Amino acid sequence: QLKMEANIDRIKVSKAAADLMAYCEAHAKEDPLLTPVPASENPFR
Amino acid sequence: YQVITSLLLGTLIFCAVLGNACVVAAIALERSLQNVANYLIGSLAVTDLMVSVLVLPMAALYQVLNKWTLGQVTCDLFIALDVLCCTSSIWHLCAIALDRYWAITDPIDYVNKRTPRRAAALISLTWLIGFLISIPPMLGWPDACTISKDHGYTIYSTFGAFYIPLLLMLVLYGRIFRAARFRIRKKNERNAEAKRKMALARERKTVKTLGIIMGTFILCWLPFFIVALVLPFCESSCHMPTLLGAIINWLGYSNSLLNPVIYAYFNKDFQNAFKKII
Amino acid sequence: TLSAEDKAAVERSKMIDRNLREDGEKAAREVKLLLLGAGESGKNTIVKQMKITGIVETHFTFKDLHFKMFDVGAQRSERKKWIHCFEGVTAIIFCVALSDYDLVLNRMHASMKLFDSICNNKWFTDTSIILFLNKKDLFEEKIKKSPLTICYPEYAGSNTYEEAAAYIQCQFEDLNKRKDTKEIYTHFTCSTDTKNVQFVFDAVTDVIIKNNLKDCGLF
Amino acid sequence: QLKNQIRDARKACADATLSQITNNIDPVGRIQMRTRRTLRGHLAKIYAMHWGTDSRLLVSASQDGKLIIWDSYTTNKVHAIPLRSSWVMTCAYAPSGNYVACGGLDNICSIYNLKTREGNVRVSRELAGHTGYLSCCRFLDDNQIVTSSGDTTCALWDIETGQQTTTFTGHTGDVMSLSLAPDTRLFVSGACDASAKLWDVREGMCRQTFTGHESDINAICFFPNGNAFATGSDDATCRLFDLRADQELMTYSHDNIICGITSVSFSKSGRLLLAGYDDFNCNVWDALKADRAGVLAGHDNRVSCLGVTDDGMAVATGSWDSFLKIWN
Amino acid sequence: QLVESGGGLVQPGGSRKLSCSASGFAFSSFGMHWVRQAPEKGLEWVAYISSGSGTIYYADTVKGRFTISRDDPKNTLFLQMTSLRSEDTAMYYCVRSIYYYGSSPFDFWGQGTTLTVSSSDIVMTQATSSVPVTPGESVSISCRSSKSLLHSNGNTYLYWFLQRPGQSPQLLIYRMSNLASGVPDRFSGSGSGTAFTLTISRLEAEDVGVYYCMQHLEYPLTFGAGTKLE
Ligand SMILES: CC(C)CCC[C@@H](C)[C@H]1CC[C@H]2[C@@H]3CC=C4C[C@@H](O)CC[C@]4(C)[C@H]3CC[C@]12C
Ligand SMILES: CC(C)CCC[C@@H](C)[C@H]1CC[C@H]2[C@@H]3CC=C4C[C@@H](O)CC[C@]4(C)[C@H]3CC[C@]12C
Ligand SMILES: CC(C)CCC[C@@H](C)[C@H]1CC[C@H]2[C@@H]3CC=C4C[C@@H](O)CC[C@]4(C)[C@H]3CC[C@]12C
Ligand SMILES: CC(C)CCC[C@@H](C)[C@H]1CC[C@H]2[C@@H]3CC=C4C[C@@H](O)CC[C@]4(C)[C@H]3CC[C@]12C
Ligand SMILES: CC(C)CCC[C@@H](C)[C@H]1CC[C@H]2[C@@H]3CC=C4C[C@@H](O)CC[C@]4(C)[C@H]3CC[C@]12C
Ligand SMILES: O=C(CCCN1CCN2c3cccc4[nH]cc(c34)C[C@@H]2C1)c1ccc(F)cc1
Ligand SMILES: CCCCCCCCCCCCCCCC(=O)O
Ligand SMILES: CCCCCCCCCCCCCCCC(=O)O
Repeated sequence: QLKMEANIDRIKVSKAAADLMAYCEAHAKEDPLLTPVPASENPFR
Repeated sequence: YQVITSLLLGTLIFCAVLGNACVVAAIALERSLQNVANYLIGSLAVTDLMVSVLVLPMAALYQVLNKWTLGQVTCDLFIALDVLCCTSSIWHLCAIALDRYWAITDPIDYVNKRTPRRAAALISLTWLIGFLISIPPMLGWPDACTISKDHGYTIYSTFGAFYIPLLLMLVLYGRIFRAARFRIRKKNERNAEAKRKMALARERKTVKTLGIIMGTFILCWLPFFIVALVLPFCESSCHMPTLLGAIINWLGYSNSLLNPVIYAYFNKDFQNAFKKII
Repeated sequence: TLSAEDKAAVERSKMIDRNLREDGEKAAREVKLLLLGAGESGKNTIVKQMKITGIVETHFTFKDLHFKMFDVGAQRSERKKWIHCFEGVTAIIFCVALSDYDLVLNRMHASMKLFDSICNNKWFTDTSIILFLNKKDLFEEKIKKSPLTICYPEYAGSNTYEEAAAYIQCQFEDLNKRKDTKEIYTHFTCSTDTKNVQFVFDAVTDVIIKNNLKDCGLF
Repeated sequence: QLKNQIRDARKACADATLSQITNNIDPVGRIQMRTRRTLRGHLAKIYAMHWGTDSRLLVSASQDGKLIIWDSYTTNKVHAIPLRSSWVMTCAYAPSGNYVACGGLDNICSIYNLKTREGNVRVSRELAGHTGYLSCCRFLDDNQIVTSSGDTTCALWDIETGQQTTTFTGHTGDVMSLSLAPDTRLFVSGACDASAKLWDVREGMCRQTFTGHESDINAICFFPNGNAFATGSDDATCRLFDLRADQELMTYSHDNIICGITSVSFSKSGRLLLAGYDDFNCNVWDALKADRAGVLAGHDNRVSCLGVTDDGMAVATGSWDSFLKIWN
Repeated sequence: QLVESGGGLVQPGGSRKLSCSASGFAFSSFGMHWVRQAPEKGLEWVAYISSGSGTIYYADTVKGRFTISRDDPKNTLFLQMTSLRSEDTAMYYCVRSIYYYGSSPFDFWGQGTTLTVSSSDIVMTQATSSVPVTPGESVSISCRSSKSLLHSNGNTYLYWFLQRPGQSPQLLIYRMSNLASGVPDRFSGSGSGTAFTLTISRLEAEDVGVYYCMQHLEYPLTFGAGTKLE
């Protein structure tokens, strides 16, 4: 199985880091846990 | 005189209140302590706390003032509360001893039938006996507050309060001792020597525990009831001083704070819970 | 809860809770026993006498007491990843064959190693162990036919059943490191049916009584 | 010899670690959560729990022989399913909510139908064929499910036929966890051999292997984007791996934390990483800053399972204490 | 399936006991309702008993005169009656119901039995009594309520039922937006506040019947006047 893993087009680590950071930043407003949603619209309050 | 004794009594009352309050809080807060034996222990702690809250301050005020200033109605209320609460506290120890006897001498009942309803029934019976012994004198029986000295009433109350539970506790703990001793007694020489030493250590531990319990109870409650039983039939010639009477009366009250110590603070589970909460 | 169809949901939840509590109150009064031992240790005999592909559960009643026995040797997997699931069992039953000298993987040494590993396990610090030594009849012929020194070169006793069995029992019982915390019950299996169940019941009763005494602060 | 070639290939792509690039990003700050709901009713240790797709219903499995579907809003119990075997180790919720699956020390996986005409939950299929204990299972569709077992192999099962159509092999140790990719085309598993392997569902063959853990891997979860995943092991460290880079980015660990991870999960955006520990406390880690942003200490025995709602409104935690807590 | 029994000729002031037998489903877990239909009028709810007999309700027209009981072991339901009045003549139907998140109450109706005797509530209004229809056309039915059915939790407790000629009512839409299992996709329902509507696309002869609306916001349950399609 080592033969198949050794012939894959690996990418730069820095580019993957930048892509992950960009994805995280884009959905920064989609996390109620990260930014506590006001109690007025929170369904559990 | 007044200041020193008042401070001593206040410190004693504070310690008695705190000891029972901490036990009650630990039983109510932690969840691993919820079991039949701990329910009885918590009931005993509640009874002791009620004693320390409703009874001891008035008794201390009477002792320091040496006279009753709250009126005869308050005297009757205080005497009724004293009798009821002290009888309940005394009978709680007997209930705990009976529960331990059932647990040790009957494992099938322990597994298949032991439920909190047993503890509830025992607690109900203790208060029933307390009410039965405390109600009579206020029902159909001036400068000082004193309990009735009727020949029949005093003997009846003492027998129902101390002697019967004392005998029951003695019998139950003798059976506990016999059962525990029977269970304990039931290059290669090193293992046998270690086994013998461990058996001896366990026997010593059992003896120490039983002696602690029995001696504490006896020294706490025995003298006062002997005094109460003797004086009515011999007060015409008794010359006991006030100091001895006060010491004997306050010895019984001291049982309210030694009971929580022995039953909770000497238990590994209770101290582990206390350490976990803090 | 204010609206309709919500109070009915609350009632359904209350009924579910009642049923769950009723079911739980019944299992709490049942003794759980863990069964261990190699495939050739003779475990099947114990189940056969009691009754007369993963975990196997056996249920039986003896003298008004309910027992549940779980067999874990059916499935071959990493023991340390699932052994903790049995934490809290009343006792552990271990099976060993006295005549287990037929093959070298040495099977007796493997059984001793397994017993040492299970007994000193962290999850079973306070759990007692019941040890069953089976195949005594076959061992009686084996000792005469073959010497016990084959498995224990340091053995110096006579080549007799009474000494060989005692030596094996002493060797097995010496593996535990926490004798002050737990006790080991050893029994030689017999053809008659009643001895095994009676011994198990006696061991369980003794364990329960000793635990109760420890809780009271006497033991 | 190919191992040296793989090492040479991977070492050349690590020009800068994700820690250096993240130095410019501002910290996430402090995150604190409180318990709004306490789900009680279980009487034994709880081992597995899974949020439903609606983000309101969840299913939890306990070793008392019962798995309960909970209404996270009103806390009402919707169904109580009596199991044939009480030794459960995992449970799952179908994406459509029509079926529920569970398994454990038994070498079979049971699937239950919730929309029966009779109104009572009934057994739909029993997926037998494994030899070791079932470890994890996750539904792909109403007719496909992937299961993990202690036999060191994973299999894909067709519920209608009732047999495993494909078998996944290659792990040396027992497989402890399994996670499906967002598109369901790929899935990853963790094993006792301390290595993580990525498997192709369509072709049924391993594409990549990851290593670095010093002990058994207990949990695994994909990053929301699907290009990376995190693992939890007994090392008391969380390691994040990127599929395209085929190399570790960083490890989250602390000197104080003994008795390492038991569960792992990600937030909706993936900024923060939630992991369950044997210290019965859940620690929230910053996926980028690699810092502990909070601690959900609300249990007494151990954190066995936890999960974040697909909506991301709240996170639920399970424990051996037999109670579930929902945090936000 | 559900089968009711106990009908026949009764005299005013007498007593009668209806019985219903259930099989093929977990009767114990389903709540039972009694609904009666007059020979030439609409539906009228009678009584309801929850699962486990923990809750019981009666209508004012029959409160104190009737009694409802369950025998779960036998999957049987009973409805005792006393002091029967002239208006008690109606066809009585047994209805199956269950209440949990996502459930569909009133999803099944029994065949019913005939009873013959000699001699602040929310009001549901249907504007149209009869509507001529032809195959292939799209038809809409309107409904209105005297009180708002939109509860604070967000649920709108509106139910739609279709009673084909000679057949018992069958659930069509529950909570104003959910189609019952087995209902063709053509049926659709929408509304808000106090006004609600039902729409049918590509109507066919199989849709002939009377459509009844119901409200489950609070007791007593009230049915609409009903709209006939032909
Ligand atoms: C006279 C009053 C007001 C002050 C004293 C009250 C309290 C503090 C006293 C009363 C009895 C005392 C305990 C009596 C017996 C023991 C057992 C010994 O092995 C450790 C100390 C310990 C536990 C003592 C500590 C203090 C103690 C609890
Ligand atoms: C008279 C003086 C001493 C005040 C004493 C008040 C006592 C009776 C009060 C104080 C705290 C109370 C307890 C506090 C907590 C609980 C837990 C609840 O689930 C059952 C009741 C129970 C156990 C309460 C019963 C009465 C209680 C023990
Ligand atoms: C899990 C459930 C079943 C355990 C229930 C334990 C019950 C029996 C315990 C818990 C608290 C106890 C009560 C606590 C305090 C009081 C006040 C006292 O003046 C009379 C006794 C009474 C009323 C106790 C009787 C038994 C009691 C009610
Ligand atoms: C009201 C207060 C002052 C009374 C307290 C007195 C206590 C400390 C006395 C009363 C009875 C005594 C015990 C009585 C019997 C034994 C058995 C012996 O083998 C070891 C000592 C031991 C265990 C004694 C230790 C102290 C003891 C517990
Ligand atoms: C070891 C502790 C916790 C319990 C025993 C304490 C007892 C023996 C001591 C503590 C202080 C003592 C009291 C102190 C002062 C007086 C005032 C005097 O005019 C009468 C006796 C009396 C009331 C004493 C009787 C016994 C007494 C109550
Ligand atoms: O008046 C008093 C009360 C004295 C202490 N009480 C006297 C009577 N006794 C009992 C009598 C019959 C049955 C019984 N059961 C249980 C008890 C008891 C305990 C209780 C104790 C007083 C006198 C001087 C002071 F300084 C403070 C109070
Ligand atoms: C002078 C009077 C003193 C009275 C002291 C009473 C102490 C009672 C303590 C009860 C603690 C109960 C804690 C419950 C907490 C919870 O579960 O929410
Ligand atoms: C002043 C003393 C009051 C005592 C009140 C005791 C309240 C006990 C509550 C639990 C009761 C449980 C049922 C017990 C039935 C029985 O065994 O009689």
